[PDB]
Amino acid sequence: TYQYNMNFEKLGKCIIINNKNFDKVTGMGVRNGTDKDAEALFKCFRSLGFDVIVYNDCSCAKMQDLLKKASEEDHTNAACFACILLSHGEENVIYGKDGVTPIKDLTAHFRGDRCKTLLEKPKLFFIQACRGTELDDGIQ
Amino acid sequence: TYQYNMNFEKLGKCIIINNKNFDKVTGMGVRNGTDKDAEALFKCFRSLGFDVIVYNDCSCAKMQDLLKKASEEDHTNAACFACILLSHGEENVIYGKDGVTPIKDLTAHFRGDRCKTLLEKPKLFFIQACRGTELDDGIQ
Amino acid sequence: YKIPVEADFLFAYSTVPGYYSWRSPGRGEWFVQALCSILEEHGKDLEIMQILTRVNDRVARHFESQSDDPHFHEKKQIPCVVSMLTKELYFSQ
Amino acid sequence: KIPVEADFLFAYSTVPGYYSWRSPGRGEWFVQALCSILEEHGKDLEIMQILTRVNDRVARHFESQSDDPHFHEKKQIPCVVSMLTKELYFSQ
Repeated sequence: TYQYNMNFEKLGKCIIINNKNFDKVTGMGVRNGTDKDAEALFKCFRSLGFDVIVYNDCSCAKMQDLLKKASEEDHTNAACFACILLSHGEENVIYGKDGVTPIKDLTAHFRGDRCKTLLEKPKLFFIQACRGTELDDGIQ
Repeated sequence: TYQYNMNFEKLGKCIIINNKNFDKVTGMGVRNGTDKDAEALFKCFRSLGFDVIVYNDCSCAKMQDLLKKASEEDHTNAACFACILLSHGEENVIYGKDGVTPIKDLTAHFRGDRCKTLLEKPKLFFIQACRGTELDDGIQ
Repeated sequence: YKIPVEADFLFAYSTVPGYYSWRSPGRGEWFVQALCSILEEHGKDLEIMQILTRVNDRVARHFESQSDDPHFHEKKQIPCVVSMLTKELYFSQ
Repeated sequence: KIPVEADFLFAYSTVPGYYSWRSPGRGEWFVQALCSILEEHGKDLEIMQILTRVNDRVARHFESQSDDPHFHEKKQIPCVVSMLTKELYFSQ
């Protein structure tokens, strides 16, 4: 009554976008260590039961297309969906290799009215990115 | 070890801002029903153990000042802090009777570096306001 | 042994960014009704996220707008919890 | 009838307006912590318990080092946004 039904053939798909190298046009540097992160995340998520796929150095159009397409699959026998984004970011946007795209645009594909086979099922987005340039100095 | 320490002389303070009536120049109407909401919330939170205070029809300067002042009290013997805002709103802002003030500016007074006696203690904000114009049409 | 200045905040909003927030005619705001109802039943025995997650479900299910303007008829709402908490929060024991 | 925005959860490595940190040589702080907690508890804790532990691990275990004072000894806190309507366990 109070938990999401997990009795499905599949936990679900996990898409990992691992953006390491960026076009000079964008001004952004290489993200060292991100392959190590993506690998560790791939293992954890696979270990939870997700069908994990990892896509590397995606353009903005590629990222949008991946999620659109995923949103168009039949998730009838999946409990949930996850996406993990590893990249540079600024507030409300994330970098592809060729520029920025709005985080909300990537997620909107999964909305109730647009992806009926995930209706009432969790849609999880894990987002590893800058979100502006403020530094937390800490205290005590 | 995994929960916030509740062994304090008091649960803490709960401030409720109950904005019902607005200056005509703001363009906002009376918020009917909000007295009933504030009353019910005052009882719930008193019942939980909070020292509840209810302010009514606050100007923007008032809302800022009372939160600033609250942030400057000694919370050493309190477990946590709660603030409940009831008003009109638009994205990132909340109405006082005489205009709009940024939600983040109200909450910032309670940051770690600015309210040391709430360090490592939960600062809860319950915010009941419009946050823009969009309507969820629903699905299924 | 420093703490981040933004840590240990939780924001429980009645509705997500960009969206309207509803009240039923006569009575008060949907999110408030639900919050009060779950806190009265469970405020002293559930963790704050369990409470607010139940509030999310109650607002999502129990409520749906009625209106003689088609533009405002049969709408829905979902609240939005933002957590920077570092521990579980029970209001008791 | 279900709201179109319901049943999303966003787990951000940092709060809005803020930088996100990586330790020299060993990848992002939020990722380290998320992997470490999921590997220990991904199958026995609810998603918010997990992410709350991640919040604590990032907040405590980590602190930046740097020869520029402007970047020295900084901290980070992640940010969970939940529109979920139920509890989520990865099992059963």
